[PDB]
Amino acid sequence: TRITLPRRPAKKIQLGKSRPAIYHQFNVKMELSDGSVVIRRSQYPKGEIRLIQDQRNNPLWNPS
Amino acid sequence: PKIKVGVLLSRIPIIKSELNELEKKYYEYQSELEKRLMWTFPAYFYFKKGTVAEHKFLSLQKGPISKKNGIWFPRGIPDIKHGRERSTKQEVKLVNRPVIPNDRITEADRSNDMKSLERQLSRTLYLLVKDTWKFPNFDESKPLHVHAENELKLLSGIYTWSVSATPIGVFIVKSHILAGEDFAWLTKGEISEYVPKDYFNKTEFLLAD
Amino acid sequence: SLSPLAQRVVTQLSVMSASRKQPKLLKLAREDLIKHQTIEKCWSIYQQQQRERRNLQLELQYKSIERSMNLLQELSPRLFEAANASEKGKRFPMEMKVPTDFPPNTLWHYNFR
Amino acid sequence: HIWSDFTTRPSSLSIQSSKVKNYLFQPSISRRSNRIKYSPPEHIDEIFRMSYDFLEQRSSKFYENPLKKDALLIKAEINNPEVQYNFQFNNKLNNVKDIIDYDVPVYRHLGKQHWESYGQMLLMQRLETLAAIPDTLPTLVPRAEVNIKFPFSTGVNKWIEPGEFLSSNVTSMRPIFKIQEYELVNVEKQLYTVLIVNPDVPDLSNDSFKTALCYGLVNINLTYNDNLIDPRKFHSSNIIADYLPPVPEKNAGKQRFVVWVFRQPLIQGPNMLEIDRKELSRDDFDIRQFTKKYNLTAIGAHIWRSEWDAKVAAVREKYGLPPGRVFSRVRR
Amino acid sequence: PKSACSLVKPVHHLVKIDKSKLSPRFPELKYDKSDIRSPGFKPKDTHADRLNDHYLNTLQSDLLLINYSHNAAVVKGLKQRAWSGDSPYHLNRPPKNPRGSKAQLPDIHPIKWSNIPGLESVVINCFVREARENQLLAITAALQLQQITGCKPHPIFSKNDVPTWKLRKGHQMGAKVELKGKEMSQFLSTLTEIVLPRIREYKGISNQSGNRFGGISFGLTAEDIKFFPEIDANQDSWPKTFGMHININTSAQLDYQARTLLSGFQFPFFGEEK
Amino acid sequence: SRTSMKDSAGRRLGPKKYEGQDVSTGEIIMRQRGTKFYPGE
RNA sequence: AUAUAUUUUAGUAAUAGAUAAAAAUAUGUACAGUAAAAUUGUAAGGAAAACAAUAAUAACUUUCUC
Ligand SMILES: [Mg+2]
Repeated sequence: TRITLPRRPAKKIQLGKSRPAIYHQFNVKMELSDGSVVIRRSQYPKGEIRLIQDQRNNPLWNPS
Repeated sequence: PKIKVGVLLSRIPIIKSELNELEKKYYEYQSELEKRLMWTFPAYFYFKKGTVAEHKFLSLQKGPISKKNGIWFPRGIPDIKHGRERSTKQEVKLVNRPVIPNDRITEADRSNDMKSLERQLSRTLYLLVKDTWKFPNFDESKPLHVHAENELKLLSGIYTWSVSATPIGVFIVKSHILAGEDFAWLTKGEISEYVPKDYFNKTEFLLAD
Repeated sequence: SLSPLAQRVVTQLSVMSASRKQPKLLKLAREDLIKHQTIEKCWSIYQQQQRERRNLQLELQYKSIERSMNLLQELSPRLFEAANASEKGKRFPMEMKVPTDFPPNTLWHYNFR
Repeated sequence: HIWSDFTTRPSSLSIQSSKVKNYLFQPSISRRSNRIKYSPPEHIDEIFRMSYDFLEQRSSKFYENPLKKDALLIKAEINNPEVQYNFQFNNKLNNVKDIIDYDVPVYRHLGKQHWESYGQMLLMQRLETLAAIPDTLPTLVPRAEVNIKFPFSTGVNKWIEPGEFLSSNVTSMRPIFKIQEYELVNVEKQLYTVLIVNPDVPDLSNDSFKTALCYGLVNINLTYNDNLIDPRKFHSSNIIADYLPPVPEKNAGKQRFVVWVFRQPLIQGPNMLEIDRKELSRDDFDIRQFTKKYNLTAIGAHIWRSEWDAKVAAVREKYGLPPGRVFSRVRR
Repeated sequence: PKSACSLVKPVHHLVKIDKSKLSPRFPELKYDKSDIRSPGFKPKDTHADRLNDHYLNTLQSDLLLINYSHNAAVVKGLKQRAWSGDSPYHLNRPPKNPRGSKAQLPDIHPIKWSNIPGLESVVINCFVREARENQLLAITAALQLQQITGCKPHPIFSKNDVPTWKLRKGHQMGAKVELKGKEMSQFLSTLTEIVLPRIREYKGISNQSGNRFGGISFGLTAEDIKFFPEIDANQDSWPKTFGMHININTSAQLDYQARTLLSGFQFPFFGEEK
Repeated sequence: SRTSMKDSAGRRLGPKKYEGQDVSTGEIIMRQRGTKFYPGE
């Protein structure tokens, strides 16, 4: 009943030849509720994302 | 001695600070390095192998020059794997609306308003008052910080927050603004010109960058 | 061989693995390498300087605070006591946001409450 | 722009190859195809220039008693790319004056650092494992490298790795030392001594061993760049015990030959010392005692070890020694 | 093998000896992990960490100010107690475990310029429990984690056995990721600007959630994970999502300080009274 | 097993050669379970 | 833009660290490191799944700085 992916013989990573994980990322533009844009490095392929529900419109983060 | 309750009301910067040139260059270099060393973009996961979006994505991209037996490749033979030349850096092109950022220079445009908060956005500002001229001095039943807060609240009608009851310096309180003889706002460098040297020396370490 | 779900899982796994995705490690000419090293050193030095600056500033501030406390206790004892009152539950404004990359539509708020 | 100037600053602080310098300032990989293939990282130029400017400024700022001054100089220089290039990518052993001057303090410092990184450690390990130190001379604190060579016999060229086995052929004639000093010491007035001792020759009376002094030089003058102790330099007045080769007796273990280097005690000119060349017993020899007598401070050491072989008899004959004893194979 | 008897022979020098350097076996390993020559190289300061900048400029000074009590000296916590020498049996006896607890506790140092509270590290552990049955779930969880963060997670295996729940040792279940430096800052920003706000009924972190030596923790349900950018952009791709715990380690000596620090970074602690 | 009645013999371990005593290469000096004594010079 | 030929990729599968108390290798050597409990916490999660945190820096070296 245990559903698994039965492993292959893994690859031997020699000592000294281990290369660190540098995942492919993009410099994404994040637009908040208001006009404030903020840059973040993200792994998903998209240049721009505007947001509807954010901290800037939520009453908990701002009593104005 | 008489107890004069100082206040250095500060405006906290609202955007990431403007970099140095050298720093910027370094950052660019680092980015380039990262790009060179980055893994391949695994398009096969994000985009499906018979989708319209996927097709569109493909259309933007240009492939790598593969190898064919009989030709000279004087820049090394193309070591291509998973749709990328391993040799070199690899890049990827990309209501619905293009996100255009707001300009980081309204103060510059103004070129005048020293009594304005929307001035140097990426710099820490400090309130300063005229009489030499200096920080809002205010002259014993109440706690000190609270008293200071009360005193300045009356002059406008603004919204501040005291960081703590603990004072600094000669008794000066710190506080942070959140709402809107001279009401003057300045950066840490600008203040040096607008004030006596001795005074500056006394309170130089307070005024942050 | 494998169910569609299994295939999907495999794909997901791959997305994380370094299998076939990682490029060849960058080599460098000796001179280039040297240059890089120099740059790195410079950067490190700069960072250290910055740290010192900030640290120094902090120290100065602390000293100032101490001085104030000393003065205050001598002068107005009640006031000093009040100042001391421990801020065990103090909590930052919340309206006092974190600096963004680019500024908002309304570059500051005037009215409140 | 202090690193561009070369008035007071020695000429060694620059890269002597012009092309390389040019490349650095705005390559070396010889082959044309390879060069074509090569692709450097982006934005290296401007950033590099900026870095250089920064470091140059720092150096200038730094620039202004002797040891302190030397230290300051070293601090000022180290970050110079040119100097780094010179040190890293040119040979430190058989040094070449203009490329790397050990007269120059920065280079010396770098050399010391390099030594600390590996060779020194290796030497220490060899000393400890083979029981060179506690057996002959209580301890040492590295100070200076000492590389030996046996050029005359055979004719080949090789720096001996510490704790090696040398054939009797190889160690038939005397060795050459290179005592690479560091640590801002005087050069005119400072003299050195060198002693090749072997502590494990069979004492039959006690049943233990006794230590023989097989080669002894005293009052040698050294220089930071010029430190090869060849028969050119020392003269016959400086030899207290002339070279005797390793001639291990059969089944007398592996005899450890451990070369010690000491610096003289310092009092106007070069201070010498007599050492009663005749009186000093070389066949059985107390190193510690000797040191105590003349107040030496052992700076550096090296070591090798010899075993019996067919060749040793011939060597003995050549040197005009006895035929050599033979011992039972059992450690009874 | 004859011996079976560990006994290091003492040396006759103060030279340290890093054996690895005398061996030529792993020539790539000889260089540092940040030296360009090493295959283990990766760039560190790719860009500027905005959150860190904020902390440095604005927050650190504030923290220094607020925490400052007047002449507060160390209130060194409960330690192992030495034995009173009123009897000969005490002589070679091990000390008494701390009056309060079994474990020994650290000294609380006063908050000066040298040791201001700061963010040290953020650990995320997503122990998908349904992975006892299906092992692919674990993989999916790990992928999700990776997507969220941008740095390789590590598998979480079931360390214990228990019959009541279907749990057996040696079973991959969930993923754990250690976030540090700029990456961690980025993650925190994402949490604060986007996720925590968007979550429907969130009243903020609980004030009782203090580790007590300046560590804070909180959960996220399986629903809230959809609100992350890397998942929200493709809901088609993520059918199952897995809840997670988030632990935040700080340079704070005490929990209250840590929570104050966190508040500076826009963390609502309206969950309770301390 | 109403009665027990099983046991092994004593192992005769201990010091077999005492301070001051002249050994010869090979002579056993101490027998022991574990190292209550460690090998010296 | 589109057609033909020839090749190149896609078989997507983990650890990326001399890994360090989940499983799997029980004999050699070489190099390295520390366990457990208890307590305080955290989506489902509790008596009992996972993760985090929990002893002192006197002296020393290098680096940056008044
Ligand atoms: Mg028995």
